[PDB]
Amino acid sequence: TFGYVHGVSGPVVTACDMAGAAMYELVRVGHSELVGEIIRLEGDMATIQVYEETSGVSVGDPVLRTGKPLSVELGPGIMGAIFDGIQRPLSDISSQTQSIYIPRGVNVSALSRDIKWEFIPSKNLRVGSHITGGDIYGIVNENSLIKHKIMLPPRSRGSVTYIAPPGNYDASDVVLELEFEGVKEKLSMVQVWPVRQVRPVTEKLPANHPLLTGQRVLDALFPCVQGGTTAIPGAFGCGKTVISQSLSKYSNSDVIIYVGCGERGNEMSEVLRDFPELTMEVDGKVESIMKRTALVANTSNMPVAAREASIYTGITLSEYFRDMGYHVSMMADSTSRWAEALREISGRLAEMPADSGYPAYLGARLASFYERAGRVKCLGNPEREGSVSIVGAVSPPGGDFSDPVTSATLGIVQVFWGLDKKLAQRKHFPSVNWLISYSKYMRALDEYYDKHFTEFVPLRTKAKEILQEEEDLAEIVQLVGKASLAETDKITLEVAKLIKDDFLQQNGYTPYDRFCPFYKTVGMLSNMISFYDMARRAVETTAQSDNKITWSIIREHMGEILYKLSSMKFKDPVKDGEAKIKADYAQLLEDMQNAFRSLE
Amino acid sequence: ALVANTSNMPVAAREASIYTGITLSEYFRDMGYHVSMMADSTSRWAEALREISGRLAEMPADSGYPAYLGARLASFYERAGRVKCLGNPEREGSVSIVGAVSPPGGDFSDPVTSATLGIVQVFWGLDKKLAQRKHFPSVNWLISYSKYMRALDE
Amino acid sequence: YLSQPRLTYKTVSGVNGPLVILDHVKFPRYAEIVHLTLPDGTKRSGQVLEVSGSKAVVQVFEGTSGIDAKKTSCEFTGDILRTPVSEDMLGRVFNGSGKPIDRGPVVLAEDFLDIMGQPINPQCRIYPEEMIQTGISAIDGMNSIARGQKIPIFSAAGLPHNEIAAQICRQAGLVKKENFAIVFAAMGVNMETARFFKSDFEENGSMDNVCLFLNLANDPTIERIITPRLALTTAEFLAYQCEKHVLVILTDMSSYAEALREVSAAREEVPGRRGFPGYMYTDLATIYERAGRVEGRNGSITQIPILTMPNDDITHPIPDLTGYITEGQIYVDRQLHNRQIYPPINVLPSLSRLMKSAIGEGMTRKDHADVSNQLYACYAIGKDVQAMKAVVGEEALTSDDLLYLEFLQKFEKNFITQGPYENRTVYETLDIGWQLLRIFPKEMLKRIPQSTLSEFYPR
Amino acid sequence: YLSQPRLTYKTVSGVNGPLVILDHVKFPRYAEIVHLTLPDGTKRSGQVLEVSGSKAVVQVFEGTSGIDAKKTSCEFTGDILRTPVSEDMLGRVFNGSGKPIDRGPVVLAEDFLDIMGQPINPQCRIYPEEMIQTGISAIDGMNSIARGQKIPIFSAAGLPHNEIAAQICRQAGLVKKENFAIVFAAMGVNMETARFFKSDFEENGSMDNVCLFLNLANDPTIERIITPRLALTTAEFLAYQCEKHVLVILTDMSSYAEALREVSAAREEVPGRRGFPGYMYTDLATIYERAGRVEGRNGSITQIPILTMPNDDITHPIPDLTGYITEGQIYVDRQLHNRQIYPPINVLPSLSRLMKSAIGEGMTRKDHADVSNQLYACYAIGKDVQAMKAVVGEEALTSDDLLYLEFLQKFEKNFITQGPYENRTVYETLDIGWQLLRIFPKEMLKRIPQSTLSEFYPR
Amino acid sequence: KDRIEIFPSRMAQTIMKARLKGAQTGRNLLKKKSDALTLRFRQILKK
Amino acid sequence: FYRLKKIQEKKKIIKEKSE
Ligand SMILES: Nc1ncnc2c1ncn2[C@@H]1O[C@H](COP(=O)(O)OP(=O)(O)O)[C@@H](O)[C@H]1O
Repeated sequence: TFGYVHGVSGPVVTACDMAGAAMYELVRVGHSELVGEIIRLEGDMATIQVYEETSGVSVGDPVLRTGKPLSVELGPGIMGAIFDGIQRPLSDISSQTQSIYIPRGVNVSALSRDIKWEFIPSKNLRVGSHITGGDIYGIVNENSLIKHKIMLPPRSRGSVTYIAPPGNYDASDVVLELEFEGVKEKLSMVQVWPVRQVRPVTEKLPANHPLLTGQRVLDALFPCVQGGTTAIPGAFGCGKTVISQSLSKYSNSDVIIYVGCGERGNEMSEVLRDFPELTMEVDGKVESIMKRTALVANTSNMPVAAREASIYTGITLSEYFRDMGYHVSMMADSTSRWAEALREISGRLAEMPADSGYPAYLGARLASFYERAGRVKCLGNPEREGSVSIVGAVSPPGGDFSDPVTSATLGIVQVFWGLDKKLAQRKHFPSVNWLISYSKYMRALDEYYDKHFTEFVPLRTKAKEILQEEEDLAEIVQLVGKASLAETDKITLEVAKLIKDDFLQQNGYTPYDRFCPFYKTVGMLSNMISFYDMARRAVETTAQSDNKITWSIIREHMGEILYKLSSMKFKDPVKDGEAKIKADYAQLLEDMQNAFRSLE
Repeated sequence: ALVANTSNMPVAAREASIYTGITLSEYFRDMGYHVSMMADSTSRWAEALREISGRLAEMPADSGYPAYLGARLASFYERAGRVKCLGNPEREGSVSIVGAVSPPGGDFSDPVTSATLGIVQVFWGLDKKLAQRKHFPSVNWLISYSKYMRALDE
Repeated sequence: YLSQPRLTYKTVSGVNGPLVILDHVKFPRYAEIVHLTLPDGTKRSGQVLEVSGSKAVVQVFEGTSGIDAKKTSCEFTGDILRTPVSEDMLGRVFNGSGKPIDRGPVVLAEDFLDIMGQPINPQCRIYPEEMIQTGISAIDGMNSIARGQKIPIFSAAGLPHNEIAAQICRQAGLVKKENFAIVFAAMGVNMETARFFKSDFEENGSMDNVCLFLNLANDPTIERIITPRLALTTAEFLAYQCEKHVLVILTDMSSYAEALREVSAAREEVPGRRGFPGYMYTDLATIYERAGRVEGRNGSITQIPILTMPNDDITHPIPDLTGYITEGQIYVDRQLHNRQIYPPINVLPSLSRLMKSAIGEGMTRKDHADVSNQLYACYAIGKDVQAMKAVVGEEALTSDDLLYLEFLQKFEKNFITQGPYENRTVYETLDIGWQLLRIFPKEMLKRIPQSTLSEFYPR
Repeated sequence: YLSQPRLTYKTVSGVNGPLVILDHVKFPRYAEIVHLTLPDGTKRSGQVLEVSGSKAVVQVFEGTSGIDAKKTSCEFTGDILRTPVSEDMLGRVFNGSGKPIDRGPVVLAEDFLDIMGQPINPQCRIYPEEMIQTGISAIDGMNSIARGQKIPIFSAAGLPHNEIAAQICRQAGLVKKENFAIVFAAMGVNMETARFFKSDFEENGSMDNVCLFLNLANDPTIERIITPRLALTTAEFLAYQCEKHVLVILTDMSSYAEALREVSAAREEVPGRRGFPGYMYTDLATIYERAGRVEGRNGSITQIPILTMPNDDITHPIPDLTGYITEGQIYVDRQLHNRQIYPPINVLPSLSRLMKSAIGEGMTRKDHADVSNQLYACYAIGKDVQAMKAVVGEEALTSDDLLYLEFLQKFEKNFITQGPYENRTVYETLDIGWQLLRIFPKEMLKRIPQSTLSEFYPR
Repeated sequence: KDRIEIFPSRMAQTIMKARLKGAQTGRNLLKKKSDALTLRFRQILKK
Repeated sequence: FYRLKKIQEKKKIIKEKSE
């Protein structure tokens, strides 16, 4: 049942006497029993990808062959916990080793077997009932926010022979007994699923509901949807991690899976410190955010091979909750670090590289990863509906959107949130380019917007036209010097600045811009566009008369309106609620209309 | 008498097509006839050489082409000219060759364009901007040349 | 009838990525097929890429995960993947390997065809002539498509190339003075697009004549290497044996080219540009050229393949080699898309080789050829004027340059811009063409003979 | 401990570049250290970077010049490069190999730590929430430094980045209105640079709290990629076992990158950009991430990985990959230096990723964040105005533009310019900020809420 | 913005070199136009 | 260059195995 190590080249270990070993089986390499996964088979020798540092491994060390493939433990005890790249809980390691360093070769259960869970059966099943994969036969109250549905694993079915009555059970007990054809199966609360296999769904559905983001831009102009996939290929300093953290803190998703794959270690600590201090009212009661989130840490200075396991572990967790009828919005803050791991392993493997040193199969891995997102009808008799969204960062070198990872990613993701380093240098955050970005879900959400708002869509269109016209002018104004500009163009240029400085950028570390409820975004946009139309009309109706209302006349006459419009961001929705903000915005609209009547 | 070979034919025949054509050309050249041989593309021939060079796992040169690409093109292009034929009748024939280099662009760094230019005496370059303006025939008139001026002056 | 029992081997030498290497094989046949039975009972298939002595390299279509080097059983079929084909494959949806995904039965083998293709004698090939009236002014006016042509649509990621292809499919027809069967090969297509086309075919009532081959982005990436060969093999049966006219759509030759690259790298072949196999040209030619008409038949195959262009360029080896093989392109641009123009087709880098012969008196309109050339030149000039204006300003242009700038703006707004649910005829398209040409005084329309101008221009 | 005798080999198989390949080795261990003696008695060391069967590949630190094939004698220590560490290393000067060069004795170890280290468990890592007062307005105001933060100075050859680092060493305190142990890794530098820092540390009267590691331009290039690990390993001992606050400064990290690139080429590893290894990021993270506070212990490590930008290219892989790992950068440039501005710190392309938490109510002054953000807006706009005015002329500017030129001119000479020994407090820096902001009317200070302007602006 | 955003190629390299030569010629020809106007301006201002 | 170098090395390795 053992092989022996033949050689080590770093993250790749070669082993012999493993004739019966299959690809993508787990092995235990070395006397510390390091976790690895078989990549290649050459006769009776196996090529092993090791997810822990291989320093100190000797030729001749035993290698245990484990029949089970790389898999994830799924059950109660995930939410609120932080995992490493292969689902070993860091709070359980630190509570047992008393160390500050993560030891190598740690064998810790993914989900604690000491906790006595509060379990209630569905009350609809009886002995002799026919149960199929995905069926829910009880609920565990992990906390007050997420009800953890106990599902029959996929590829399992049969008649119910015993169902645990309501009571206190841990993850080592038997909750459901079912039989198929003589063979009997005993299930606990925890199921195991290969991390590289896609969990099956009844039907993949179109995404027709916004994924609310606590941002003005990245929502009004470039919407994301529940179940959609987006990329943020920002250069360093562009603030893409902040966009990801903002979405995690303030969104309309039920579960957030945050994957820190190659991320700075300080970022994962920032989440663990800050999140417990955030609030989200449930039913009149204040509750912490961490009860509805989970996160995976595989930091930059951790084993590079683990970066692949981290990405797949995260999405596998996301699917698990998707199957229970929750809307999941996972975000992996790197992507490029995963592709980087693939390059480093491919090198050690001496594989023939493709574009810029990356493996030829880079596109294959990204395509199969992102396609696991989407709004679905779940398997299981209870007819659940869920989704997984993926918001993945990319780190192109130099900010040049030409690398195989950014290029391949853009061919996969349907929403493009491109960031511009030159906007970040000016602290124009979020640093969204708004010229190269796009969203292919605009048409999908047009029905939603008309149903609930109506006014939003024509405002979205006018805002895009103003920004595009400003760019079209800026190209030539740089060369002319603002000498040949018509009065109608000067208004466009200045309103476009108004939009850029006051609408598209916001300071996410303030009490007022940390979250921007949608009604506020469309409210303040309506006023800015209304100004555009009234100011443009004022000159169009007077340019040919005996006095033309040029910018300098409206600017001096309405200077208080332009300042008030810029102040509209400083509304603090937590201190001043919806009623005051709408009344305030209505007052600015009245002030503008009255000033125009006195002007024209 | 034409020789027909399409892009979906085997790479070996794609390479041999040029050799078959010129063989027929020389055959009639030796009859005292004036032969004019038109090529559709020599970039497709060079492409065949690149494909085979790869399959044979031999060391490539620029842009994946074999380092001997120039030798193959010179071998083809130098099989032409007005000649005095073998045989008692003292007859004299000729072969003219009109090559055809499909332009990935106006950059003559293209290995095939460059190797051709070093061999051919007349180059009738077709300007992209004149083609865009639908000025036909589209000839640059500035980058083209013909080295037969003094020969034809008589 | 090959009534000879098949050999099954456990003599697996090793597995490396998508490749399985077998040894001790008796008289290996090149491009043979091997059925693999994994230790857990999973069945998969693969095709031999090379043989040498007692060794063979097998390309595994569904994937190699789970294969060991001790128990996996390898059954050699003794033949080349000849695929079952039937005239009643229309109204069916198959996966990337030609198996039912629509809850229907396995296709009944009316006959078998070698998916590698049987070369057609150029002497019997019939030159295409009849124009297809696609409804899209950018195509029917300038870059018209003949029946039997090979005109792929180039695009970059994010552009509406799926909408244009879908529009062509439901609006396809001939210029009149009965319809097409669709063979749709999806290679690396995401689920959102897959349902886009499937739903559009159903809503328009086309499914009676549509056969889908779906290899989705989440399906195996080796399988899609044969997917396009299975699609065209069916098209060839329907067009050349069942006297149907078939329009073949290939959703992305780029994901196909990537699949070839993965295999080429796996066998440590010497690459050419950007890591792709030096033989990419041949692998594409053997698919693209499965088109056109043949003597003695009434059917035809028209191909309109789609190619995503990495990095928005058009020198990438994939579109570069395709351009050398196919008879022009559409080339969907991005600058037109950003301006909310649909279809965002850029007429300048896009040509149709058969256009010069599929138009004119007896096929469309006497002036078709003259209108196309003049409009093209006018657009090209307008772009050069726009390039100058961006530097010298609108105050540094002469009267003629302004005429081209006015043309440029009205050309894209009135001619190119159409909408996805409106079709215009070739005659309606030319009438619009004339409306744009009549912006200029006749003296500037230097690519239209005086006789043509006097007949149409003053109308 | 290791009680078994170590084995000595004369079985060198061959030598290829910097790598000595041994055969017939008993149970080779990966990443174990080998000591080798040359025929002339010279002693050198190296590390096993690969094992296979009875073979092992040893990378020799000093070099492979003079290595024999028959007389070379090698012994395997049986462990990884674990190095002796003790508290009393402060005040000692070491070379890049860990040996003393100050004529003192070898290290009398309190323990032996693995030079490779261990990653700190992110669950016990505590987010930095303390500010260091650098005394430099260009930093303390607009790009604050936290205790435990990673902030390199991006510089260029010839710029006074060594003076800035030296200045920081003396006048770096706290804003809680403190003696840092400094570990200075002088690698890839000339004698005069190393002597500059050593002399400054003595001049500051702090040498008893400074540990130096020197690896000069004339020293082996392979030792240059362990020197940072030796410095940080000592820092970890002091910070996490003895609860001493440590400041670790790594000199031009570009000499590390070049030493690494040489090794990558020698081992034929997969390149990324500019010939550097595709794993350069992972290797840098191993060095950089040895920083920050740990919950439950009163120590900290703060890093300043100063690096030279080749050809001032901010996108060069070295500053690029560093920029992705560290919490921002200070960044100096030539445009300020060429005008005799010191420190020549350019705030626009700079950032501090922890600033948002280390400033404000309870930390410095509640208006801190607001002043910084508006100064960034005004500074960047002033640069934009110069970019315009260079073409259009002063006469083309209006009063709204001249204000930013006045701000920009006063900003650089009042806020950035200080001098090598000008130590300003954080409170004085903000007051200066306001003096520059008061150049503009309230309505133009659009990054600052009226809840702040009304209190601070009138003064 | 910072670059013309033409994908790296030998064709692009050739185009940029031709474009640069054109820009340099335009700079020199317009500079000569300015110098001629400046002399006359100084000629006419002197008058 | 990188790919060509590895191709030349792989060819050398294949040749040695055949001897
Ligand atoms: N949306 C934002 N709102 C406010 N500040 C931001 C925002 N995005 C970035 N920043 C600031 O800029 C810094 C850079 O953001 P970060 O996410 O660290 O960059 P990266 O793109 O490298 O992940 C942040 O630490 C913060 O100080």
